[PDB]
Amino acid sequence: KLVRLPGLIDVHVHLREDFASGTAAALAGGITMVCAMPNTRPPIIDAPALALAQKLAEAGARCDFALFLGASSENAGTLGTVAGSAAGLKLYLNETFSELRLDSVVQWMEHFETWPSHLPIVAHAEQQTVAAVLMVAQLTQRSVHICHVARKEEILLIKAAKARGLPVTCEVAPHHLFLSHDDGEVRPELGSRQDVEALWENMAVIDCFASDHAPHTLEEKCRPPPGFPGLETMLPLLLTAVSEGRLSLDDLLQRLHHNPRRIFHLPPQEDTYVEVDLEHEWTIPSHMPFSKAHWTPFEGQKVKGTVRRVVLRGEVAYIDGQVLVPPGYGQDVRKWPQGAVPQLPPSPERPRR
Amino acid sequence: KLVRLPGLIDVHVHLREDFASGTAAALAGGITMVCAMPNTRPPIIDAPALALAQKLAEAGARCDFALFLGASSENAGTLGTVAGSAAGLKLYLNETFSELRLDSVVQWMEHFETWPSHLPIVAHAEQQTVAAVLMVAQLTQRSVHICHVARKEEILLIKAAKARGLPVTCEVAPHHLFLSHDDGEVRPELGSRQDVEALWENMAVIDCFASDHAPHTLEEKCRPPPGFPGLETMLPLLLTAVSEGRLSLDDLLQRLHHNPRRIFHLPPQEDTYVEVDLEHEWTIPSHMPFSKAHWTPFEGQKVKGTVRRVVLRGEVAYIDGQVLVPPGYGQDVRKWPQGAVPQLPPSPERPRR
Repeated sequence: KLVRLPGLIDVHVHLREDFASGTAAALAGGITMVCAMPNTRPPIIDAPALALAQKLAEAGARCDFALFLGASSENAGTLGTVAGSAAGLKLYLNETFSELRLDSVVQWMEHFETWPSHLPIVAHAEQQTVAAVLMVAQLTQRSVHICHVARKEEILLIKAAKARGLPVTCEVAPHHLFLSHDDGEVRPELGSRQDVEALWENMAVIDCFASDHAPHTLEEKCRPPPGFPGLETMLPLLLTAVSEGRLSLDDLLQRLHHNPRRIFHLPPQEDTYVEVDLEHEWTIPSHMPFSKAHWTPFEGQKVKGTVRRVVLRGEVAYIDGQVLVPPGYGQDVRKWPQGAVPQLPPSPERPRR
Repeated sequence: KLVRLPGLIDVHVHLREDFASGTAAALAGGITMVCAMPNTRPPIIDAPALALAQKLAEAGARCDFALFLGASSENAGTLGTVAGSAAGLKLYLNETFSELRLDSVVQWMEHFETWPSHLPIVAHAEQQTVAAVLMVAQLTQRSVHICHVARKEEILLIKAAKARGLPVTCEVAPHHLFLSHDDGEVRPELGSRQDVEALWENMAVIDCFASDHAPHTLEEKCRPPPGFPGLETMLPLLLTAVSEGRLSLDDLLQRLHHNPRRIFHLPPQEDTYVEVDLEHEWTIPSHMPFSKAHWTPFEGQKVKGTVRRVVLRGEVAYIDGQVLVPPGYGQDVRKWPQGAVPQLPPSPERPRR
């Protein structure tokens, strides 16, 4: 007997893997909407790059999407006209490509001050950098979302900030819940067993799950790029945990549906749902069927939970190992009227002619 | 004609150079009270180490002093009984000796939560670490003093925090005001010309000057220890700047007398003053007369300003190239009744017998 879930949302996906293959992997993982990161080549750090990327996504995407803009050392104060068309703004505050490297905390402040106040900001921030960006958010009187929290240190800092009523949310990736040192390159590095246990213990503090799908081939992992492929394995791993009583189905759906929607102001998808079989036990293979990454760090893990069918806006998009919607079926949700972020009137009545 | 100054205070001095030679250098630099750092060998990170260091200082010091305790990964919550006898608590948040290394921002939080709330905390914090420790201070609802601010990035962050009414103070060392890249190992690294200019432009943001006197020999600088010797050169450099109109005499005395007193609750020194000659032009030699460091990064700089006489508690302590008070003349100011930090009653009326 199948369980019907709403269309799940992954707010942290890297596609350079193209839009068509990445979104195929998404659908096979029971994900119907993705937010794609700006650290492409070239990176999405200005209006022309965003415009091109949006059209490429519209033509190649099989599920729905929004595209992030990336903060650079040169673009603060220049993105205001296109900001509302993006998922949000992403700051890369630790190791990154020179194009996205910020030289100084004053540059972080400039972004927080110039980016429209009603639109999302995500920060890749590890260890003390979480504390640093939280300070910038407070100084500029706005919210921030922290991605791939991986350490006890980080989740406890975020917990302390929430206890003081600060507007911070966060996400955790499956490899930081289901892999550790014992078990391999990724940023944030895999944590210790104590880090993993801390993340589970503090599940109440975690607002979202997101894959941080980063589809490098082994030839490229083995000057190592950070990241693991994860779109096809995320939901099966989490369903296994649900079936073991580690979290509830509702806990899962808050973190892969409701909280992504409300933090990023992502719209509902009409006639969209995912059917899963909670009974089927299987072993994760050396590589999953869809991602061009062609490897997975979860190889060998036993899981219970499989995506059987995905319906997206009234069409069968995925069934039992086959994706049935073509490249281009997917749409930019920021272009839907219900996908615009609500805003106070910034900041004709009497036509002359 | 001489100018009489009050007894100047250097709140950032490393003595392993012993107490007698370091305090001789202090007096020759017109400094009558020093706060000595805990990064000795062994470090001052527990009650027995503090007790021994206090007696060694009492026996060797030629000027008055207070000793910092150092935060470790093991001593949070253990220092409460001796905390009030120290200058304050110092956290080393960037590169340091393993003994003083803190593994996680949660350890910083633990120190901020456990150290008595009415007593000083100083943090060595560079670049984003300044933002991180400021966040910890806000989360724990208390003040923090940041040492050796060296970069435009850092002083502007502190300026922004002050504009939001946050309880933060800071200090700047002379090498960060009078040397730059152009001109050599030290932490914080020497800044660019733009960093130096930013510090001068934002003098209003700087609460204290302090030497960060770190008396390594060249044999040890040339696994490089961070720091420069600076006790004997600090005041002459700053007097030169005063004579050039870069800051006023009052600006200088706020930063080397009044603000050190009020941030660290250091007591007045009775019958104590420093006489300086503002007319004498001289060139800083390859090494100053007193410090065992036996070198100086300011070699070759022309200065105008010389310490002629220092009187400490009614005795002539220094005159024209000779220190006249013996090792042991100096006292622990935290033992003076006026040197205790005021505190609400924590936290006999009816004798039984």
